[PDB]
Amino acid sequence: LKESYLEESCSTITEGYLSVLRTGWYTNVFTLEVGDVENLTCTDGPSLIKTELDLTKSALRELKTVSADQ
Amino acid sequence: SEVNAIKGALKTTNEAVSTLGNGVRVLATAVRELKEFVSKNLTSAINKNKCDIADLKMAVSFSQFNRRFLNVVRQFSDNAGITPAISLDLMTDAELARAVSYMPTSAGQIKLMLENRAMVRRKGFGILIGVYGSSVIYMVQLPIFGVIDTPCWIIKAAPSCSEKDGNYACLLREDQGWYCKNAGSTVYYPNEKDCETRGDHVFCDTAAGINVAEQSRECNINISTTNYPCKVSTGRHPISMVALSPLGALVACYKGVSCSIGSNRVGIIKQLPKGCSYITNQDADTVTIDNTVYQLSKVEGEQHVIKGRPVSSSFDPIRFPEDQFNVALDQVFESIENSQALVDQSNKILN
Amino acid sequence: SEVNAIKGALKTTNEAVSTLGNGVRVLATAVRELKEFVSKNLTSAINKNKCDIADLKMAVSFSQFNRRFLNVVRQFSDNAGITPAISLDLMTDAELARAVSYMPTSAGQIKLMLENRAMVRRKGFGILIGVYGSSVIYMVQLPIFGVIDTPCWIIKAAPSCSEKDGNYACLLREDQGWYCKNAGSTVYYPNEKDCETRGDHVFCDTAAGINVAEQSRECNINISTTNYPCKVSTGRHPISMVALSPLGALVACYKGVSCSIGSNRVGIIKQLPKGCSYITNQDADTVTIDNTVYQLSKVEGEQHVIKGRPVSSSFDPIRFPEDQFNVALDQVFESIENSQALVDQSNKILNS
Amino acid sequence: SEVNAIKGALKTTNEAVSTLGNGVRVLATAVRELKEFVSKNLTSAINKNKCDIADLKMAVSFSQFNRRFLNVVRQFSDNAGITPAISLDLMTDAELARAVSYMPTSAGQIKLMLENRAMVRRKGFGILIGVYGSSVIYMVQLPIFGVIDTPCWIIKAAPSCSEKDGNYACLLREDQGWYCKNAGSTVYYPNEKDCETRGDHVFCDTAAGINVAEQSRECNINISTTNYPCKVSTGRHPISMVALSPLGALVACYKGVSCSIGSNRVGIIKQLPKGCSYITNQDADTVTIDNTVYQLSKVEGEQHVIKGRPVSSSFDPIRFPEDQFNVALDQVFESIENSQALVDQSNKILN
Amino acid sequence: LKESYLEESCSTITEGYLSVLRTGWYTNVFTLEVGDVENLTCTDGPSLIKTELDLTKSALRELKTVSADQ
Amino acid sequence: LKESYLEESCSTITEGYLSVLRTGWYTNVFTLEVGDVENLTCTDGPSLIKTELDLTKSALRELKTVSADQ
Amino acid sequence: TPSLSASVGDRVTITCRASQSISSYLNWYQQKPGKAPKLLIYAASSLQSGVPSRFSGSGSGTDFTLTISSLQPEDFATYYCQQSYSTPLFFGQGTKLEIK
Amino acid sequence: TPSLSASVGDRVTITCRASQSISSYLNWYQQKPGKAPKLLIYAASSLQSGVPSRFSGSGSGTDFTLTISSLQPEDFATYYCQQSYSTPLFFGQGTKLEIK
Amino acid sequence: TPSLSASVGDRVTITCRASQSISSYLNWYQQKPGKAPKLLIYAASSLQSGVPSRFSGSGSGTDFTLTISSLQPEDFATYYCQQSYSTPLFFGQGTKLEIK
Amino acid sequence: QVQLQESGPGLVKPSETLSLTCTVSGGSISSYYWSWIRQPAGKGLEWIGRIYTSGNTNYNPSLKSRVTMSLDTSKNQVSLKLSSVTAADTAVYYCARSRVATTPVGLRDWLDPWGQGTLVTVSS
Amino acid sequence: QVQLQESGPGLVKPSETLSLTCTVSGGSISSYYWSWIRQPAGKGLEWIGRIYTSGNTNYNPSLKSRVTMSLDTSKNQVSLKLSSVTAADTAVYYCARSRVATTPVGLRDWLDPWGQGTLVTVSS
Amino acid sequence: QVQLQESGPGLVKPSETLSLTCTVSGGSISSYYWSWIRQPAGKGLEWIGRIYTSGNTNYNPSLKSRVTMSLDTSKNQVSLKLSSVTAADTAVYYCARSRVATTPVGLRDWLDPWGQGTLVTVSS
Ligand SMILES: *[C@@H]1O[C@H](CO)[C@@H](O)[C@H](O)[C@H]1NC(C)=O
Ligand SMILES: *[C@@H]1O[C@H](CO)[C@@H](O)[C@H](O)[C@H]1NC(C)=O
Ligand SMILES: *[C@@H]1O[C@H](CO)[C@@H](O)[C@H](O)[C@H]1NC(C)=O
Ligand SMILES: *[C@@H]1O[C@H](CO)[C@@H](O)[C@H](O)[C@H]1NC(C)=O
Ligand SMILES: *[C@@H]1O[C@H](CO)[C@@H](O)[C@H](O)[C@H]1NC(C)=O
Ligand SMILES: *[C@@H]1O[C@H](CO)[C@@H](O)[C@H](O)[C@H]1NC(C)=O
Ligand SMILES: *[C@@H]1O[C@H](CO)[C@@H](O)[C@H](O)[C@H]1NC(C)=O
Ligand SMILES: *[C@@H]1O[C@H](CO)[C@@H](O)[C@H](O)[C@H]1NC(C)=O
Repeated sequence: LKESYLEESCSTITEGYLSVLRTGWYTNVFTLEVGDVENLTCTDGPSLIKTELDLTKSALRELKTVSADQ
Repeated sequence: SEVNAIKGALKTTNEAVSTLGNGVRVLATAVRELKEFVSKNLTSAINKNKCDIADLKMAVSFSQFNRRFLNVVRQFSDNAGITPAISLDLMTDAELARAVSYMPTSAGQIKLMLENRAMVRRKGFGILIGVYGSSVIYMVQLPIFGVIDTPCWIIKAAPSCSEKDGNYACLLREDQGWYCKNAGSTVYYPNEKDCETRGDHVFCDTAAGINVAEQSRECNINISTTNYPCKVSTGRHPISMVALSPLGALVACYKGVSCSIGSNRVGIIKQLPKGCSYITNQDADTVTIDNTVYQLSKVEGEQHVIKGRPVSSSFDPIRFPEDQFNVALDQVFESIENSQALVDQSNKILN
Repeated sequence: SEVNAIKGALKTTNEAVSTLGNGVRVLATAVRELKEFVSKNLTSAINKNKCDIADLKMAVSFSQFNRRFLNVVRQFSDNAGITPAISLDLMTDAELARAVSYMPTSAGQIKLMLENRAMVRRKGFGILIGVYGSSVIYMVQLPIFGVIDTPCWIIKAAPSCSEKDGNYACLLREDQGWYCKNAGSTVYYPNEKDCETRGDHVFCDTAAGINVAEQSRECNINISTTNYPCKVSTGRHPISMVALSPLGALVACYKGVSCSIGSNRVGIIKQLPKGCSYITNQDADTVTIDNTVYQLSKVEGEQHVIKGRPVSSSFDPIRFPEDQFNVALDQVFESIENSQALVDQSNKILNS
Repeated sequence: SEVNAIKGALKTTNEAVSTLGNGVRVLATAVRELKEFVSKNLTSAINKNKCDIADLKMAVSFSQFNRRFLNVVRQFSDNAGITPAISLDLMTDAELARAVSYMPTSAGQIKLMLENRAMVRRKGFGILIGVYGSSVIYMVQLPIFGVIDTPCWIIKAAPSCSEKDGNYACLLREDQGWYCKNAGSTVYYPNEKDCETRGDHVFCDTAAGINVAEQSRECNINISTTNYPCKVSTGRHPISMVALSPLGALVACYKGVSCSIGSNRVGIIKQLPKGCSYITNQDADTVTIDNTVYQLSKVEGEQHVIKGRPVSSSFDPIRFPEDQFNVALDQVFESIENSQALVDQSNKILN
Repeated sequence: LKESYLEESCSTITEGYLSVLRTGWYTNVFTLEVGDVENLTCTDGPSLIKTELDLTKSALRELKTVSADQ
Repeated sequence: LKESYLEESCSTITEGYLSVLRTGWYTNVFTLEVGDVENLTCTDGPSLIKTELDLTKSALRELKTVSADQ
Repeated sequence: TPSLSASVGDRVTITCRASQSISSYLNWYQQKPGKAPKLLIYAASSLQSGVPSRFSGSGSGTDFTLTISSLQPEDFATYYCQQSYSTPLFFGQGTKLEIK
Repeated sequence: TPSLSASVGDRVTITCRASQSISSYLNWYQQKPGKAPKLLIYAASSLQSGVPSRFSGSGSGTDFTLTISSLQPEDFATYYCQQSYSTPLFFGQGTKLEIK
Repeated sequence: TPSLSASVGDRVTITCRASQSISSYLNWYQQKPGKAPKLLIYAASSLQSGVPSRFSGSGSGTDFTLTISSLQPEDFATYYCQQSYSTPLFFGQGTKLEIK
Repeated sequence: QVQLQESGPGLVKPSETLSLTCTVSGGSISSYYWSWIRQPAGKGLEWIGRIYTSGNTNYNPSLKSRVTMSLDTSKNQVSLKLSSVTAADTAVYYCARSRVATTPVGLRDWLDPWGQGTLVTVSS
Repeated sequence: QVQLQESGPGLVKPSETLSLTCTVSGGSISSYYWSWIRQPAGKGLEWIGRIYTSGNTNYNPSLKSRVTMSLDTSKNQVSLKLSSVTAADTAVYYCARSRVATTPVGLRDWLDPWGQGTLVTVSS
Repeated sequence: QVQLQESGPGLVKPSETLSLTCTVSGGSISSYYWSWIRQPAGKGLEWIGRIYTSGNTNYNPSLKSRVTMSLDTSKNQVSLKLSSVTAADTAVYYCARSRVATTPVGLRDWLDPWGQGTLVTVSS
């Protein structure tokens, strides 16, 4: 870079840069899904994976309310 | 005869056989208890432990395998349906490279995009569209850089005050900011943070751009030119400041302020006169105005190297010394048949 | 008188009894060793495994049960005591709906807010206030939208250059931006990004608003009305540019540049005359000036469908064959009982 | 005379002992099968369980020990090589305090920084430099506040309209925003959010600042002073609005509009006249213009106290009935020893 | 939405929008607490749950320094 | 704070604030590394810790593409 | 303050009236001599946890009523009604219960 | 529409020609009477999943060809070629296969 | 460079003096012939890891001292003092240790 | 797998506002693009238009002034509206998915799968 | 559960700057709102003011020009200051919590619990 | 641990430009700071300059107009370029690490470790 001091106007100019200017938008669409999960039936009730699945489903239900679609 | 004292001996012998049978019976009861314990209680405990281990494995593996989906959901929940950039989980590097290769531009633009994929990510963003079943649907919006490698220059100014008869006349340029030339006009960005510099390339934001005539360059040669109305603001009261520059600084000094060029460790290096002075980043380190000290460059400090704690295995397998047990059982198996043969000859004698 | 043979036969029987006793003693020692192994070492190992399993389960259950607290702590740590918006863990949907219901507004405003909860969240924020014991205290700040459903319009402009004998006169409107009509005045937002569009609804920022007279509307009919001083900037040197409009584009072509309407794949559709021209999104797809090509709409590319890998159970229970042990144990018990019955019968028969 | 009876009794006795020996050998086979099952099929399962538990512990401990590194990686991946602030995982509080103590400034500045750590973090940031092997290298950039404790004031305005035969004349000040006193000049910030308020201290942004003459304060005494060109804009058509002040509000009411102050539970408190009236945040709660109702202060709503669910231990250690088995084994040993001794007595008696 | 071309000044106006303007702030206060966690005395030295609890407490102590709680 | 009504100009001024102005940049550099991890060779098939290590390496490889140096 | 005399087991009805309608923005307090007031009823119909069920709240708008079904020797105190409709908070003049 | 007559087991080559070069932006469809069109070839060389292998695509630029190696009685239908190079999407006039 | 002669087991005291006070911004180096300098003392009082304990640093401000308690045949080298107070970094002229 | 189904009035009077609906099941209408194709009796196929996830549209230049398409994510439906129908508008109407994916030659788009279709008759 | 206690001088001379403190234990002063109520001998209760989490205040219009309230989170205290006290200011002073929660009729606020109070006497 | 090595032409003609490279192994060049020191035959050490991870530089005022330093993260190398070399520029050149860390007296920096060095000769 080359910086020049302009005495007449108490200013400087630093030239030597190269532009990158945006001219359009390029869009893609993604669809992410959870892999299928089997039931672990050896335990009746308090299942860790069942709790995780319920947490994910509730999080998805909450996220559905902030989506662009109604 | 001597048969008188053999009936009692036979009775004692068969009573001893009966008591040994009772001992073997209680030994068999103990064996029953041990076998039932090891078959019901320990087996059920192992089955429960196996079930719990499988549950833990399924939870951990769910996290590991769905990491990308979970991260996208987390980011959209955090920012409420929008993502400020294109994160590495919204779009992988191979996906981004393919998308850039598919863009309607030329080879040079495509190559520069594959070089500055970080900047294309930071200039893009993601939009959450909807949720269907157990799926999240979103759109990434990638920028298209169609203009590359044209001259751009940045302008910075400081007040220029001239004193006559004790009355001041200050002139300051309002052209400050980025100027990069384009086709048909030059784009002007008044704010210094409207354009982002990476290496030697400067990435400018189109929303903040202002199109001006290419004749705006004449302001950097003669402000009083009649070809272009250079925008300057006039004043009457002096102003003292330091305008930092990409490779230096402009310092203004007027009326009652004491300003000097100095360092950080040893102190003052030189006292500055009145007016504008241009100081290079290599000339000194700090600028002082009255009691205010301004740095010229970043003050490089400490360097830290932190490593996390180690993680070690705790596998301690089990082993049983079955050799002694096998030897004892073989001795039992031989002795039982030896006794069986002895009683066989005992009852064969009687004939 | 062959009594001597039976006098040694019983001695051999006694020796066999002693040998059987020694064998059963060795068997008892082996059984004792096996029982001491299984009762001590195996039970200790399985108890240790149980303790480690309980520790792992507590860690994961702690994460699962405190998810919300952990998430809010993580966000406040990431942003240093602030959050850029009201996240789903800062405030649930039911709490947000209740808070909107309790706001001091009217039914229409409350209904619109309940429809645009997303804009409510993105225009709100939360701040961290303190930590007490094992607790975090924070305040969410929700926006109250008291004004709804008034006309809004957006203005875009391009240079208007006229040539006379090589002397140009370019005019550019400076009224560009958003306008929303309010009570007593109109609010003007010079930047496009000041107001955000969702459907037909425009959510504007209060900090960026500038109140202007209702008579600013006349700038859209006669730009040179004496009723209102419309703000325009004059020039002398030509400027060529394309100003993107929400449903089209404005293209200005002057002096030595070549502007033309194109449609990507095929290419040139028509050359464009010198001056101002308006092109809609349905007319073409790109605008080319010299060597620069500007898109009119978003270029819709690929669509991806990625599914995560499956997770499966690995539960393989172990079953003990109790029947084959039980039959043998019943066999040994019945043999012992038969032996006792036989020795009792021998004692009974020995006497006359 | 009963030698035949003796022979028969001996034959039945040896048949009984043979049956007992056969039972003993069957029990020996059963215990052999039990031992082999326990030693192979159960030890293999317990070793597999141990290996799986070790894997789970290693994964969890990895997550726990490398937490800072993983959080830094996550944040840089989310924001694509940048971090909007200095998070608590980029730099700990002790490191932040040491770095503040090492800055080239004075004791008062250092003390204020250690008091306002949060603003230090929120005005700093961190950038990603590179990746080498299994390491992440990044730079954290801290702000140096060298000017502290000078007067600052904020100015807000509303249209001031006067009527003459129905022809209006409105004036509005354009000096709105933040001001802070500095050496050589005063810094002016046109936007309110350019400076952030914490307690009585205002943290201003260098990029947004505009250096202006110290004589700008005379606009707060007489706008029509010839000693300074105060920035005012004239108008002709009336404008009605409410400008929110830090401790009140400015409301302008003109022409065909109806403004009045009130509350949120009860209606009209007072009807306001035509022009500007200044209302403090203690006088009322809301301002109504026509049908538009503006709040004066934050409407403090509900307060929530939510506690997470408890976490409990599920440890149920297993135990064996050792005493009964030991008693049975001792009884077995004593019975077999007694049988051997008494059969020895019988053998000795048979002479 | 209806967009008009204004030929007299090379501009366009796009009408058909509906305003949503903020007029106040509505605040709520939340207090989130960690649920009860029990001893696990069977372990030896570094329990995983105790390590998690210490990590959470240290994170809370660091978070206390960035609060508005002067 | 003290706020005055400037009745002559329909404005107000709120005095009583104290400045904190930035004058320089202070920089540190950090190097975070992953602690040592061993084999657990007793597992048949993929292991959870090895999967976590592979995920960490993949995340590091992707993060390398957004670093300041190419 | 206005007083009331009643016997053990008697039904007592205390009535206080607001200047204007305040819906269900009303509270009841029970203060014993030498102590601090203890909340009894909030929102004019909700019984505070820990209060015996013999105390009841009723009314909406302008007329509100505190009723005690089966009087006890511990019930003798002073009772105030406070409106939560709008600040400033205002407390009733108080009705002192005295034994017969 | 232009028709073609062929026997069972015969080789048939359907040809359609674009106005200008369209690289490999071409598709083939098979429509049976009373039904909906079913994609057979996409990108002028890719065989759609579920299609018997005896159908083949070939060509680039302007000349494209659909070939069936061994005719079966279920192959009798109408075939159209559509270009995906640019909008509006255009479908070929159709070649109706008839039995001999 | 100034030289010093000493015997095995003798106490050697090397002294160098700064132009101005530099507090504890001073280092000591030991360079052997044909090799590269090896840091011995940093911050004028800190012994670099790996250095034998017989070397000691002392002084603050303007006067600094390097001392060796029990000389060894490997100790014979050239020693320089460098100030880290400010740039440019300056190295001492060097004191060459020679054997007697 | 995704399957489609179209329903409509079947008989429309001249100069009316013909409306049709395609109901998507097995997937979401926001995951892909959608198209309408009509085929007159004894004639060929005519492409009508396409709609994207964002709601943008491109119409056949012979029907752009009379055709409106929309997405309704609540019911998972794609709507088509043809105004001022005449006798020349009688045909069988199809809805189909526009699949855009990578190919050994680049980015290519086709129509798969299709709907069973429904007949619309215009008469007085 | 949250409990409160009051501490103060007890005897204040006329025209002084009476100061009182309420100390909160069992909770945090940022989690709720707080109030001051004074009750003269033989008279009724008078509400003085309320303070919020954010530090905002609303005072009784009969005491707004002489009452200042504040929060101090380091010691978990609520402060009250009444300046220019006369003999008419003698009373028993209580601190209490302002509870704002959801009720079957909407948002309602009450005062619970209360402090034991403390007597302040003004005399020469 | 970190190790350094130097490589260069060895013989440079007058008025040409010297080019030397220091190759870092065992660590990354972004984790620390780096410097060059040259020592003429029979003379003392002269500090040339230092470079930071940000790419900023500080040069000896006796060699600032002729010395350029740079970092290359791809090959883990530190470059030095000395233009217009004369006979006075003949010396042995070393590369070393600049370590900045906390000491019992504050922030101090030293040079450790060093490279073995390489001889550069200038002759016609
Ligand atoms: C699987 O999950 C739930 C919860 O464990 C179980 O009750 C249900 O029967 C299963 N559902 C299906 C569709 O298999
Ligand atoms: C073994 O299991 C049985 C099943 O009924 C149970 O009652 C018993 O308590 C268990 N024994 C021990 C020692 O745990
Ligand atoms: C700048 O332009 C003015 C106006 O044409 C002219 O008078 C003046 O001499 C010029 N200055 C220089 C230094 O050329
Ligand atoms: C079994 O446990 C004992 C202590 O009861 C211990 O000394 C021994 O090493 C263990 N044996 C095996 C084979 O694990
Ligand atoms: C616009 O207003 C000006 C000023 O009143 C007037 O001269 C001009 O004729 C107007 N334009 C039209 C088209 O009426
Ligand atoms: C026990 O293990 C053997 C291999 O040693 C296996 O073949 C057998 O099936 C297992 N038996 C039972 C009952 O699980
Ligand atoms: C304000 O200043 C002007 C100009 O000096 C003066 O005429 C005017 O009287 C001043 N106003 C007041 C109120 O003093
Ligand atoms: C771990 O073991 C595997 C084979 O099981 C081996 O390839 C690898 O090198 C070992 N780990 C390391 C870090 O070398």
